Amino acid sequence: RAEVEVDAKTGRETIIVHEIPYQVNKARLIEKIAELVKEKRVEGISAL
DNA sequence: AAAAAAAAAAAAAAAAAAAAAAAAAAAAAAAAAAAAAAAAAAAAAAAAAAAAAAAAAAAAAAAAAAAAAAAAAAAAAAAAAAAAAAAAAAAAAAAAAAAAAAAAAAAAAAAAAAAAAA
Repeated sequence: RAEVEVDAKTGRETIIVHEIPYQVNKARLIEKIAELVKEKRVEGISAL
């Protein structure tokens, strides 16, 4: 589950992951996302 | 686009380490008595020096313990086999100076934003 929320005032968007798959570690997922951002694999991640 | 290797799921096998608390011993590093050793003073037994002397090597010569000869017999030591102790020769090594790659601070300047003036 992953929506794309947009604030009323500013146009900047955010992705909110409500749920994750089965037998997936949340900490390892976040570490993988951070590694992808540091290695410039994924483009457009402002924060995490 | 093919090959190869990591990693993660869950039941299995098998291990490892840090501290507290008291009382005794064992290493290991220091002050501090205590005695060799060394520098620099005065001080005092020994060599010198000389005259004077008498105790032991020479010399005669007998004789009595001796070192070579003979014999028998016992068996220490030497050289050849093996089997251990203990030391130079040579090579290896762990920290350790040298080099190279990544993290944090820096401001110049502008995009976007927030806020307010007339």
